Amino acid sequence: QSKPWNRYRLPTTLLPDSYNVTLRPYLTPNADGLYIFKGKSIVRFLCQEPTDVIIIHSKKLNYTTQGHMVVLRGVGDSQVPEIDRTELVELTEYLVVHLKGSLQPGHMYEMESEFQGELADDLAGFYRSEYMEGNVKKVLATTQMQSTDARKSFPCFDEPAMKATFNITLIHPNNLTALSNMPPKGSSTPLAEDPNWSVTEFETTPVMSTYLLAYIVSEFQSVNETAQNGVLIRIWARPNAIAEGHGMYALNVTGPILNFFANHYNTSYPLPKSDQIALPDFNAGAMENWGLVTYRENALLFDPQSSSISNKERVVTVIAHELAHQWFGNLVTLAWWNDLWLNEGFASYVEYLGADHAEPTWNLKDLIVPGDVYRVMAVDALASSHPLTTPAEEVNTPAQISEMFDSISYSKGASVIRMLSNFLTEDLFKEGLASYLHAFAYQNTTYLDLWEHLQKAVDAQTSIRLPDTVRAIMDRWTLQMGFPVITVDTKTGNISQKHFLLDSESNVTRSSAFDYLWIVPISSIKNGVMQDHYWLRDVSQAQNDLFKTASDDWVLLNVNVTGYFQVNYDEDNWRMIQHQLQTNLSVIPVINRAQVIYDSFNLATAHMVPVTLALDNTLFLNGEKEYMPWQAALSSLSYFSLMFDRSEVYGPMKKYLRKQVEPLFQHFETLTKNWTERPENLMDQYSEINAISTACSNGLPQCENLAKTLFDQWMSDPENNPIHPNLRSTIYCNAIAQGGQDQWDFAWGQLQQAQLVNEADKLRSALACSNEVWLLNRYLGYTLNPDLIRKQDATSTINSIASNVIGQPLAWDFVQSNWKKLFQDYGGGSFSFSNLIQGVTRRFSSEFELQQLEQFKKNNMDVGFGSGTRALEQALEKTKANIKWVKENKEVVLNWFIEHSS
Ligand SMILES: *[C@@H]1O[C@H](CO)[C@@H](O[C@@H]2O[C@H](CO)[C@@H](O[C@@H]3O[C@H](CO)[C@@H](O)[C@H](O)[C@H]3NC(C)=O)[C@H](O)[C@H]2NC(C)=O)[C@H](O)[C@H]1NC(C)=O
Ligand SMILES: *[C@@H]1O[C@H](CO)[C@@H](O[C@@H]2O[C@H](CO)[C@@H](O[C@@H]3O[C@H](CO)[C@@H](O)[C@H](O)[C@H]3NC(C)=O)[C@H](O)[C@H]2NC(C)=O)[C@H](O)[C@H]1NC(C)=O
Ligand SMILES: *[C@@H]1O[C@H](CO)[C@@H](O[C@@H]2O[C@H](CO)[C@@H](O[C@@H]3O[C@H](CO)[C@@H](O)[C@H](O)[C@H]3NC(C)=O)[C@H](O)[C@H]2NC(C)=O)[C@H](O)[C@H]1NC(C)=O
Ligand SMILES: *[C@@H]1O[C@H](CO)[C@@H](O[C@@H]2O[C@H](CO)[C@@H](O)[C@H](O)[C@H]2NC(C)=O)[C@H](O)[C@H]1NC(C)=O
Ligand SMILES: *[C@@H]1O[C@H](CO)[C@@H](O[C@@H]2O[C@H](CO)[C@@H](O)[C@H](O)[C@H]2NC(C)=O)[C@H](O)[C@H]1NC(C)=O
Ligand SMILES: *[C@@H]1O[C@H](CO)[C@@H](O[C@@H]2O[C@H](CO)[C@@H](O)[C@H](O)[C@H]2NC(C)=O)[C@H](O)[C@H]1NC(C)=O
Ligand SMILES: *[C@@H]1O[C@H](CO)[C@@H](O[C@@H]2O[C@H](CO)[C@@H](O)[C@H](O)[C@H]2NC(C)=O)[C@H](O)[C@H]1NC(C)=O
Ligand SMILES: *[C@@H]1O[C@H](CO)[C@@H](O[C@@H]2O[C@H](CO)[C@@H](O)[C@H](O)[C@H]2NC(C)=O)[C@H](O)[C@H]1NC(C)=O
Ligand SMILES: *[C@@H]1O[C@H](CO)[C@@H](O[C@@H]2O[C@H](CO)[C@@H](O)[C@H](O)[C@H]2NC(C)=O)[C@H](O)[C@H]1NC(C)=O
Ligand SMILES: *[C@@H]1O[C@H](CO)[C@@H](O)[C@H](O)[C@H]1NC(C)=O
Ligand SMILES: *[C@@H]1O[C@H](CO)[C@@H](O)[C@H](O)[C@H]1NC(C)=O
Ligand SMILES: N[C@@H](CC(=O)O)C(=O)O
Ligand SMILES: [Zn+2]
Repeated sequence: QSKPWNRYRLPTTLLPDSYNVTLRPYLTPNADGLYIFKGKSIVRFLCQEPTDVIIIHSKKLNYTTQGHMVVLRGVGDSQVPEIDRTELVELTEYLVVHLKGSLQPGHMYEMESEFQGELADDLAGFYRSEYMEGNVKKVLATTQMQSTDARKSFPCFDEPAMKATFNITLIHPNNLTALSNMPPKGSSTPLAEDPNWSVTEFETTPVMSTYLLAYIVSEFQSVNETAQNGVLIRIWARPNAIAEGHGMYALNVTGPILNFFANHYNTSYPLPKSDQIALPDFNAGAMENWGLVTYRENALLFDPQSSSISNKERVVTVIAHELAHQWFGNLVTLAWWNDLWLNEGFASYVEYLGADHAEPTWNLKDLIVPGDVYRVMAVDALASSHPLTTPAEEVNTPAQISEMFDSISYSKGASVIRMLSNFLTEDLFKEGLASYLHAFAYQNTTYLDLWEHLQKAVDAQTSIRLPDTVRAIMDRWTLQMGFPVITVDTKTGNISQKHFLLDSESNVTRSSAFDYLWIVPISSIKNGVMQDHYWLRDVSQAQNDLFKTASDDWVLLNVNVTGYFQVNYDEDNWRMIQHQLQTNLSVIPVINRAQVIYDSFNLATAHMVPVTLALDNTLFLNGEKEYMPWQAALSSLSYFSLMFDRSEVYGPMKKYLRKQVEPLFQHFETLTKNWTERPENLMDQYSEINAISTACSNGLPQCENLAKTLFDQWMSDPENNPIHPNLRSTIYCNAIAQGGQDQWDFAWGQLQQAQLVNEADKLRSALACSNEVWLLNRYLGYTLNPDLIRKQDATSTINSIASNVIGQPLAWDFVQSNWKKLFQDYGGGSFSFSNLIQGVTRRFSSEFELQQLEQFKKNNMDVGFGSGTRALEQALEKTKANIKWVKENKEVVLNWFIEHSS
């Protein structure tokens, strides 16, 4: 029998009731350069089953407790056994307390410890974050427990189902503010031992998981609102950020979002207050700590003067995402990390709903389709994908837990939950969701519990009828990887499903309990009129007259792409859809206008339609005003540009795209009143952004003229930038491309003096658009200078230069030559050799370029490749796939573009 302290999962013999935790960060280094924090904790736990060992999580903590590493007491009049010894077991991250007798069922115990750890700049546990305010380097103390780092801050039963209440106290410099999950109990009091420090106690948390604790000590300030029901809302940030008003947008949307969710969930916001804090360089992006949500600055803050509308959209949706969790995930918590997909999937879906409430004119709900659905299908249409579900007993180690946090969990999770709500109807979905939240509040669940409560709601009504149980249906979508292509022969109405793979030669080796058959909800529209809903059962082939069509009629499946699948038709039906989009595109919903483009390019990749059919599906775009279908085209074609932009194919490609986008350019020229005023709603603003991007990058002279005029205007008056933030990336890029060292040097100056990261990013990126070899090389020569280019930006800047057809060889030459610099920067901060390699080799599509990559590899005899080792193999493999794709497609594609470019 194995010793329990060598098992990764905690015993269930002991369960925590409540913790006191007092943490004291020292924000002044100890002069060997070391920052520490000190802590003291008491955990009260209950014995469920007799045991003579206490096993609790501890990670990178030194114990200074008097006697053993802990002191153990009985609660009330319980006796306690004597401690034999305490030991730390590093591998399974345990503090192990061996006793001289057994704890007794039903008795409670208190275990007290004193400890310290490094306050490292490592974004894990209780950690430090360094940033600049004017001349001074500032340091704050903050937390990130997700997933298994609570134990790095204090000893705890660090699994999500083992919930307890927490009484947090912070000891901090008396001029800093302390924040935690809950409000402070009252005013801070001086630390008696040293009144330069103050003590801030917080109110007891609800019963909650350790991974959701947070506590922060900083100089931060806030903007505030008190909601109608007394809930205090604050946005926290650097003093200078607050004074500039950068917190206002987040404050604006937070109250409406909380309101939306309380109603959506049929459950009151379960806390007295809501803090959200913008942290500089918080690399984890955001974290849903209950009552104190952390964000990277650029995710939470918004500067109206310099920020694009896409920035605004990022803020409202990330807020909606994190706040969603304040019920789903935090109030009701998934019992184990194998079900992370339900938590993160759910939030990734409802973030659109919450944000839509905040910005109801923006049509934000549509964006899940490009943003999650088609995004994740790119990776879920591979043989190397994996099911949403993982057996709980395969997920044990902190590394295994971290692997749960991927595209499949978030984006496919979101996609399938969205499908589920749609086929249930939202009213029904909300009923079951409410039922589930009420039943399990302050406890833990599996995804089976949600299905069960949804089934209850289905069973409690007569209007929605399903072909099987909620569980049986969702099993198809959760227990096996991938999704089907649904193919329709409209001559007969025969409809079929098969597991969709982009690589039609791929072998799937992952077996499925269902033989890769799904139970598929299929909506359809015929001649622009909604049809009865249909379910495809778990069969390869079926027939329904719903999908049978006359010779003039057309049918289209999966309205708004609510279903997690792609659709193919016979060629005749494709043509009728094409004629429709040619003649009155309004008849087909805008999302489906995009779908036709998305699906057909994937189908073409998979050899299920010819590539010319996918291209034909772009022909209608010359009359398309809306964002999504154009985005579908541009996303699908970016690979074509990547493969062909050094080839004879490019001329006709540019020409075709100029033809298509010109009318849209003209449309916006008039609509915007000579570009003086942006379109009102988000989608049209996005469409304008892309139309100007597409026009300019494909050499529409009108756009080229506009870019030069605005950049000239800016250069004559540097303090008054005349370019609207929406348009900056294109206008900067195109204008530097047309210009020489005057435009480049000016933008360089602007970059050096930029105070905002997103404006800096745009400049850095546009600078790569120069058409002068000497400028691009000189620029490369800067990328390794941390005085001129931030290290964290070096590989990014190199990639942007690689992106320039002219900068391709220069960047490639630069990376090969300075490869001897992994052994400066696999020790001096990561880099991402991996993302650098992929970017610079992305274009490679010939035998000759492969012979080059192979020759570059023969620097194996030392330095190696670091964190980018594996991505070098991927480059070699991707190049082979590129060589084969270009040989298959070059002739067909060239002659299509020639034929259609006038
Ligand atoms: C976890 O932390 C809690 C908060 O500090 C502890 O509860 C507090 O204990 C204090 C002292 O033990 C009590 O404060 C005062 O102490 C004097 C001692 O001179 C007592 O007479 C009084 O009971 C008390 N004064 C008042 C006005 O109540 C607090 O009562 C008490 N705070 C509470 C209950 O909210 C917990 O004991 C601690 N848990 C463990 C297991 O140690
Ligand atoms: C938790 O305890 C650890 C083990 O006791 C500490 O790790 C040790 O830190 C020591 C002091 O910081 C290091 O010892 C030496 O430090 C002196 C001056 O401080 C130097 O002369 C030496 O260069 C250095 N020793 C060596 C061998 O280079 C130890 O390196 C180190 N020991 C281990 C086993 O890691 C932690 O610092 C302590 N952490 C906290 C937060 O309290
Ligand atoms: C948080 O919400 C606030 C209230 O809704 C917004 O405050 C609004 O800012 C708008 C943009 O600055 C102002 O609109 C126009 O501002 C120009 C300034 O020169 C004026 O010409 C217009 O008269 C004015 N619009 C109208 C309709 O009068 C609003 O004045 C102002 N609204 C209110 C109620 O104060 C914030 O913009 C918003 N913060 C963010 C970052 O979105
Ligand atoms: C954290 O603080 C809370 C609130 O003061 C403590 O809750 C008290 O628990 C004691 C003994 O368990 C009860 O007699 C009181 O009724 C509780 N008060 C409330 C309002 O619930 C809790 O015990 C503290 N946790 C620890 C570990 O000491
Ligand atoms: C909190 O108090 C400390 C010490 O009085 C201040 O920290 C000093 O700030 C000055 C700039 O005014 C720096 O030159 C010193 O090096 C800082 N000392 C340390 C140890 O960092 C701090 O500015 C005060 N903060 C607030 C918000 O009042
Ligand atoms: C949760 O939903 C319930 C049930 O739909 C809400 O209760 C209804 O509230 C309306 C408000 O006018 C009443 O007319 C209905 O009669 C109520 N129905 C029942 C069964 O009580 C309830 O308000 C919601 N609760 C929260 C906290 O959001
Ligand atoms: C994990 O959640 C389950 C519920 O899904 C908790 O079990 C419930 O506990 C409450 C309060 O003791 C009881 O009223 C219910 O009868 C229980 N339901 C069950 C056992 O199915 C369970 O306590 C949680 N696990 C931990 C370790 O806290
Ligand atoms: C549509 O599906 C039907 C089957 O449901 C196919 O018709 C069958 O084809 C086989 C060919 O060997 C015949 O032996 C069966 O008797 C046919 N069943 C009939 C006519 O009811 C038909 O080929 C399919 N058409 C397609 C996919 O275009
Ligand atoms: C397909 O999605 C579109 C949005 O792209 C939906 O259109 C919205 O419909 C709701 C209610 O019908 C309106 O409140 C919105 O104003 C509509 N927006 C637009 C831009 O039309 C449409 O309802 C969806 N279709 C189906 C069948 O679900
Ligand atoms: C998969 O197996 C078949 C052998 O029948 C082969 O066509 C193919 O080359 C194998 N591997 C891949 C990646 O296609
Ligand atoms: C195109 O169809 C839309 C909606 O289906 C309709 O309202 C409009 O009249 C049609 N336009 C023309 C020119 O027929
Ligand atoms: N739970 C977090 C993960 C993290 O903080 O990295 C998110 O999905 O934003
Ligand atoms: Zn999340």
